[PDB]
Amino acid sequence: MMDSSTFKRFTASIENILDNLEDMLLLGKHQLNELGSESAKIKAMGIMDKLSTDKTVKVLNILEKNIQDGSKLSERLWRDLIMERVTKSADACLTTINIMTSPNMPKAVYIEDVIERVIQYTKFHLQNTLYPQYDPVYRQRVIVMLYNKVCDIVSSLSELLEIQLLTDTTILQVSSMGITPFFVENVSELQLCAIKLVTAVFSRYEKHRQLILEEIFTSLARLPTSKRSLRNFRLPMYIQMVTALVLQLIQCVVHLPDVVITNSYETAMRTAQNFLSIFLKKCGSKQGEEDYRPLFENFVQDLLSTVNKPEWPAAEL
Amino acid sequence: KRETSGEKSRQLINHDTKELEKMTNRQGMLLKKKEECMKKIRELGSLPQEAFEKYQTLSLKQLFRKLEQCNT
Repeated sequence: MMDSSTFKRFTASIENILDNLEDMLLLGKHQLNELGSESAKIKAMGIMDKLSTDKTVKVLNILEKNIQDGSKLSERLWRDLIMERVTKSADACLTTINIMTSPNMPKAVYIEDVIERVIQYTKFHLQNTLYPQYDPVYRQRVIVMLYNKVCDIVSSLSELLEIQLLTDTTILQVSSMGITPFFVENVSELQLCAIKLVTAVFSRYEKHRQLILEEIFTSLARLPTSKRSLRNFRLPMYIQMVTALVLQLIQCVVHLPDVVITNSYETAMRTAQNFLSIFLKKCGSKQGEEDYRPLFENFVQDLLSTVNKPEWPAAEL
Repeated sequence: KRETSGEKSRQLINHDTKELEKMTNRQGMLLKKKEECMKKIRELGSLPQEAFEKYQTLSLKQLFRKLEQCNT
């Protein structure tokens, strides 16, 4: 459809009545929930031919909304608490959908302050809430739906970061979260989304290879080491998650445009050999109070377990 | 300018018409170099802040001095 202006005017009416009643301080749950629900696909082609400064003022308004629970630091007040986080999580969903919506996205219809704000919202509220009660070591459907919103928002965050360059003062902490959940238990689909994020940040920028490998080697001891659900990646033949993470780092860097192919490919083997050399030298000696050996054995059986499948190469390398 | 050149060529002898056509070809090449300009911003992926509208100066000469000093 070239226009399909049959609910484009429906949504456009929604934002113009909203900014009329607010601009001339909260907009409530249900309206913004249905706004995100329709924003899933209706504007995914129809966002074009819309008034730019209205987009700026609405993202400023929802920015000021997400300011309130940005680092919120939080029997009956808990209902207010849960509805506050669900409201701002839906607001986060509207932000991360609204920015990515067009296949071609005009410059400065966004400011990095709101993306920073949704990032820090994600940081604090995720580490405060979802890890402790899905992993007792760090220690009703509202948690589940919040979880699903987290998954969707981080997936959209990944594809949005692949779309356009961001500043390093965003890159450091988005890589931090992209690696963070890989040492708790019931987060597998979050780990797939984190794989998507690290594809975006890793293939997009060549300057953080050292960074990523150092935070990889830092907290390896936090691995669950449990017989239950250790291998949960279908290819029977389920495999462990961080092995496939390593594999997709290996195959992720190509930088496809002459000799660029050759130098980038030898750069790939060099990055891999630095990774495995540092990992091996950390593993080999017996350190105090712990070991990195069992990591190395389970890692390598998974490596040769995925030795020959046409969509997992370089295990031979 | 192209419109006016075409009009002048149509009313008219030949040397002025071919000069008008060659200068419109130079206009077309100037259009060609003014085509990469909204892509060259696009691959930069620059990050805008709230102070975008306050820096409202159309001189384009002190702007270059500002970019030079920020680079320095």
